[PDB]
Amino acid sequence: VAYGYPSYSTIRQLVYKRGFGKINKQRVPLSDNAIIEANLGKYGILSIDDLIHEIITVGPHFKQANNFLWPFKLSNPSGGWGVPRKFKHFIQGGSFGNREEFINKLVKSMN
Amino acid sequence: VEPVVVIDGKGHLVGRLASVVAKQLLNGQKIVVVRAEELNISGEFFRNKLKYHDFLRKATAFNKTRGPFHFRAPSRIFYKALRGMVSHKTARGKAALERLKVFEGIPPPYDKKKRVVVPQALRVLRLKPGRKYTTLGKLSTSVGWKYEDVVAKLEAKRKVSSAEYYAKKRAFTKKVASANATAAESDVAKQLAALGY
Amino acid sequence: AESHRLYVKGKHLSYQRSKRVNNPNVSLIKIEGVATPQDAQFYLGKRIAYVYRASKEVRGSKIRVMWGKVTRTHGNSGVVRATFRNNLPAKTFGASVRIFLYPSNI
Amino acid sequence: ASLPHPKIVKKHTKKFKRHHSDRYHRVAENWRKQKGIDSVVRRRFRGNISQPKIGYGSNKKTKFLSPSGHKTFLVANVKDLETLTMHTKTYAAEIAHNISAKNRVVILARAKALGIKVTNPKGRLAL
Amino acid sequence: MAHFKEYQVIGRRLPTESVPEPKLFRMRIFASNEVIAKSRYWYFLQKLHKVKKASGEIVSINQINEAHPTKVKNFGVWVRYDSRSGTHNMYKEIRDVSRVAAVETLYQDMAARHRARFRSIHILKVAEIEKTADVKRQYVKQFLTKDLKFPLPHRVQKSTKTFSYKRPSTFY
Amino acid sequence: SHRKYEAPRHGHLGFLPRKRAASIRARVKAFPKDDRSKPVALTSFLGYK
RNA sequence: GAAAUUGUUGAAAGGGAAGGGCAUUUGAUCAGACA
RNA sequence: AGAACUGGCGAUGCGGGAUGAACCGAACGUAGAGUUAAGGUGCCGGAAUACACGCUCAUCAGACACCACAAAAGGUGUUAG
RNA sequence: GCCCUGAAAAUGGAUGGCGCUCAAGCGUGUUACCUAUACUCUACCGUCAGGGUUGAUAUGAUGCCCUGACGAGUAGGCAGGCGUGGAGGUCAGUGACGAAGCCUAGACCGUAAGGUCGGGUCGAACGGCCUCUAGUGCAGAUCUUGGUGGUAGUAGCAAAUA
RNA sequence: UUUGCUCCACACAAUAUAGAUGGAUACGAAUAAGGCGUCCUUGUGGCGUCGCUGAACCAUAGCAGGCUAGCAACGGUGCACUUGGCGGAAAGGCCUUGGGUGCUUGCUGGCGAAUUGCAAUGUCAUUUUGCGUGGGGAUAAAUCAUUUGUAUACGACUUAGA
Ligand SMILES: [Mg+2]
Ligand SMILES: [Mg+2]
Ligand SMILES: [Mg+2]
Ligand SMILES: [Mg+2]
Ligand SMILES: [Mg+2]
Ligand SMILES: [Mg+2]
Ligand SMILES: [Mg+2]
Ligand SMILES: [Mg+2]
Ligand SMILES: [Mg+2]
Ligand SMILES: [Mg+2]
Ligand SMILES: [Mg+2]
Ligand SMILES: [Mg+2]
Ligand SMILES: [Mg+2]
Ligand SMILES: [Mg+2]
Ligand SMILES: [Mg+2]
Ligand SMILES: [Mg+2]
Ligand SMILES: [Mg+2]
Ligand SMILES: [Mg+2]
Ligand SMILES: [Mg+2]
Ligand SMILES: [Mg+2]
Ligand SMILES: [Mg+2]
Ligand SMILES: [Mg+2]
Ligand SMILES: [Mg+2]
Ligand SMILES: [Mg+2]
Ligand SMILES: [Mg+2]
Ligand SMILES: [Mg+2]
Ligand SMILES: [Mg+2]
Ligand SMILES: [Mg+2]
Ligand SMILES: [Mg+2]
Ligand SMILES: [Mg+2]
Ligand SMILES: [Mg+2]
Ligand SMILES: [Mg+2]
Ligand SMILES: [Mg+2]
Ligand SMILES: [Mg+2]
Ligand SMILES: [Mg+2]
Ligand SMILES: [Mg+2]
Ligand SMILES: [Mg+2]
Ligand SMILES: [Mg+2]
Ligand SMILES: [Mg+2]
Ligand SMILES: [Mg+2]
Ligand SMILES: [Mg+2]
Ligand SMILES: [Mg+2]
Ligand SMILES: [Mg+2]
Ligand SMILES: [Mg+2]
Ligand SMILES: [Mg+2]
Ligand SMILES: [Mg+2]
Ligand SMILES: [Mg+2]
Ligand SMILES: [Mg+2]
Repeated sequence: VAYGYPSYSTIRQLVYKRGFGKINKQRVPLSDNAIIEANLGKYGILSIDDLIHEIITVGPHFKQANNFLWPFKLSNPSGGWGVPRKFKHFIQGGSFGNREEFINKLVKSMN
Repeated sequence: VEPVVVIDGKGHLVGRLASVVAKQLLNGQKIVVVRAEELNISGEFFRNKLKYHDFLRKATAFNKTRGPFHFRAPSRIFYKALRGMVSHKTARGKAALERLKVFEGIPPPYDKKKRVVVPQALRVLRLKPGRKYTTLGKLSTSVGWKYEDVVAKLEAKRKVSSAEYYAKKRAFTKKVASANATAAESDVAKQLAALGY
Repeated sequence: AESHRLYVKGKHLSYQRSKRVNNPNVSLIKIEGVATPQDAQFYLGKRIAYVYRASKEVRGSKIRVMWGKVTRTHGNSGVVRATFRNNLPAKTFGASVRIFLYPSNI
Repeated sequence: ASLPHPKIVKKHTKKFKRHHSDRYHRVAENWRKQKGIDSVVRRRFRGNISQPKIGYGSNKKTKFLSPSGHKTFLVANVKDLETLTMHTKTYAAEIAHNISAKNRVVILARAKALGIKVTNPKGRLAL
Repeated sequence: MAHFKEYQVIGRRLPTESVPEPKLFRMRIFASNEVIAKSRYWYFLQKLHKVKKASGEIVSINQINEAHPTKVKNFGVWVRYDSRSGTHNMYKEIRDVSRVAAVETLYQDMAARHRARFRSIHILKVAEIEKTADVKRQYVKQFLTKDLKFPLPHRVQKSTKTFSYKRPSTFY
Repeated sequence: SHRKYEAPRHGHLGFLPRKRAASIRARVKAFPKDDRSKPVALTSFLGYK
């Protein structure tokens, strides 16, 4: 894997563009706030941004909030990976492991 | 750019001339190469002498006719370096090879035509000064090419007539620069200046 | 006058391809005097014509044309990818091709 | 004059011929799947023929439609032909191969009368 | 490892109720980003004190910019580098405008002359050589002579098209 | 393995191919070097055996 | 009155096999659909 | 030749390693556009005869994992310690 | 460190080839670029799943409509289908104004097994659908019988006096 | 063998085409050095100047480039001619003289252009061949068979024959 600390920006742009809910499985896109309130209203959370807030703040309901989101399916990065070999660690000049705040430039090129 | 491109072979590194010549024909650009005997290979004469003899011992054991053919002429040493860079068993490759001619010296029509140069194959531009190199005509006459002397004879004659030619020409563009001087300071001239000319 | 030409001259180089497999739906064009990607962004979407000859007259001409458009740039040397109404014959690798100045943006 | 339909995409227009049906005469072109252990075709090695598979199945919208846009319906006689009476924009009648000549003039005639299209009108026509 | 930056990195030894406010050690670290530099910091601290990143904390991370980035400086460098057959200390001298530029061509040199990849080298010390004639290495001393001048003979101009109509001139 | 007794080959490889000649009149493949100080006369003659 | 296989006629291709896949040029041939 | 844990091949094509059951990448419905992986970009051959600092001149130089071998021991060749 | 010596095998030959020497070599850095049946978005086919829908007065309830996810495969299992001989039913089916069969780099439908038509040839029978039934589908088995090639106008037709 | 062959002229007809679309635009030689201009003491000389790319140079306006007038120049260029000269590496092309004639956008005028409908290469190149016509020119050989034996398995070779 590759992972790091997402900024509010990349969470906002993950949910807006690629965010989908799990409703009776079925992976429904979140194109209207009424879908979210319908299945997350129980916890608060009636808007797409309520979701985003409950995520980045690591809310009391983060478990239900986050599991509601279908796994984001990103494309390969657009600027490429910046590395000649992916399967070493970031520190080693590869792509994997925790790259910290640099997870944003990657994820943004994959979103 | 031009229908046919004539390349003075003189002063060029064989594998870097062949490399660009190959790509040009494959893009449909006719090329003729002159003075392949003044072509250069990197490394001292002895190395490329041995290297040629390594090439020279490969032959079909049961019949030396079917086997690899060893062409001694500097042009053909070049055309071999070229052909290896073209897929010459495709029809597309035979096509491209046919846009090529290689010549020892500068025979007719090409002598009065202009020949050009390939800076990325130019020996003086690429070799570190102080490396040792080879001349194709030396190497070829070593391996049996018969004609170095006749070529050098004809050339030095051709080289003398082309100096007559040039002498006249430098003497005509002396006048053209003179008549161009009176026209300077006129209105036509001053306006062209402002417009970049 | 003597020169009537309204197009830039071009060369049909290759199909798009890997080492060992080619995709005929994309052709690779070389545009005379365009040496960089940046230069070749001018030609994106200009219409390309391959103009050949033939024995049978059809509409009264013995001259036929395959049409297409520049699509994206290719590599760092200003070579260009294009797609054609029908794919180009592959005997035309190294054949000449014309890039017109329309659709015009100047 | 047929019911409007989305563009008809055929998706593999090339007949699927049996492997080596061209190599030996005794192998007919009729598709047969390779069960051999080693066989290139069964293993899908790049450069070989492709086998029929369910990805090639045609759009449920345009399936069975012939170029005009009507499904074709086999017709042995007028009573048959008349089954299409309310369907002229959907089905076309094809006359059976063994219908005689004097009987096909009757069926064209009634089809002309009914607005029913016939896919092989010229068959056995005295000309 | 890349174009380099220099990093003050400060970390300590996690607090314990019995030992709050532990001892705070700094290192300067050449790295291409702050993630390598922290890994690199912890790499050396485990080579000196009893700590590992798990039991410890990074207190602060700060980039250090060259104090006089347009002034040419003579740098002596101090390096420990593993080789194939054994490990050896070294001292090289580098003439350049920033500690970061210096470290860049050090690593390049250790790779070209001694085949040392980034993992083998340790930077022991880099410091400005203050008085000249504390320059000890002849390849730098060459460049300190008064009223220095040199030509650049045999000039080679990059051609922009496959053919040329003239014939080159290496003149300069 | 190897031979078992060394012996020279049979015939001269320099005389191949052992085919028939292009014509009855064998060709003069080389002429004497030329000294142009001397008078001019022929370098070869013709006759029957 | 099939097939292997053969003669003729017509067409076409052939630098140490032939046959095959994707694609297009050219030639030949053909369906449908305009109104 | 014989065991252990996992992963493969067998039963499996696809990109790469020229070539190759097992390596790397990635696992297959029919297709379009885009982005990539491993691997590459002088010419063969798609893609910089790109940029940068050094090193190396071999009268059998060298050139990328698995991999298609080379050792002790030497050199007043040259480089840096 | 690189280079050189150390360093000997059998057909001619392989950094894949050509060739490369401030590299097109070795170490290291930085960008750009190329392209997998993989990733992202879309269309279409199929599989599985979740919903919705018997209200007449038209045509499918194993149906119709919405939505999501998935798709490699030997041995092997199951499923839905295609094609043959014959049997019950039926379409008051096709046909001497031409059944069946055979031929056809002519046409159309199906992913496919296959189906359909035209033209030619032909001469007496034959098909669709719901069901029954099995001596029911061939490329192989040094398979059975029959037919036929290349080999090839080739080996050869030369003992015993003419 | 039914008036054939060849070179030049144009014509209709075909068949091509590895890919016309302003111009392939001529020293040599060196590169840790040169080109050019000028001067002289003619040199491995003095002095000046230039490069740092052909991004140049030449050509380029006119129905794809029509029909016409004039002036200034005496220049430019196309064509067919004619004078003299050079080129054999594959010379097959280069130069020079002199008339003729076309154009000239060097400058100033008169007229034309539309409807090809808002783009659809919008057809302007050069290959080979065949068929008549009439402007020059020319009127053979080879093979079979026969024959020799300097040859030969058969072909082939080498002879001979009005
Ligand atoms: Mg970008
Ligand atoms: Mg990109
Ligand atoms: Mg790599
Ligand atoms: Mg994106
Ligand atoms: Mg097998
Ligand atoms: Mg197997
Ligand atoms: Mg012996
Ligand atoms: Mg009979
Ligand atoms: Mg085929
Ligand atoms: Mg029709
Ligand atoms: Mg029609
Ligand atoms: Mg494994
Ligand atoms: Mg097994
Ligand atoms: Mg397996
Ligand atoms: Mg696999
Ligand atoms: Mg290998
Ligand atoms: Mg492989
Ligand atoms: Mg691994
Ligand atoms: Mg090659
Ligand atoms: Mg390329
Ligand atoms: Mg290595
Ligand atoms: Mg290793
Ligand atoms: Mg040493
Ligand atoms: Mg390479
Ligand atoms: Mg490198
Ligand atoms: Mg796909
Ligand atoms: Mg499956
Ligand atoms: Mg089915
Ligand atoms: Mg059935
Ligand atoms: Mg039957
Ligand atoms: Mg057939
Ligand atoms: Mg039909
Ligand atoms: Mg019949
Ligand atoms: Mg009867
Ligand atoms: Mg049944
Ligand atoms: Mg049976
Ligand atoms: Mg059988
Ligand atoms: Mg068999
Ligand atoms: Mg079988
Ligand atoms: Mg049999
Ligand atoms: Mg006989
Ligand atoms: Mg016999
Ligand atoms: Mg006998
Ligand atoms: Mg007898
Ligand atoms: Mg002088
Ligand atoms: Mg001077
Ligand atoms: Mg004149
Ligand atoms: Mg003009």
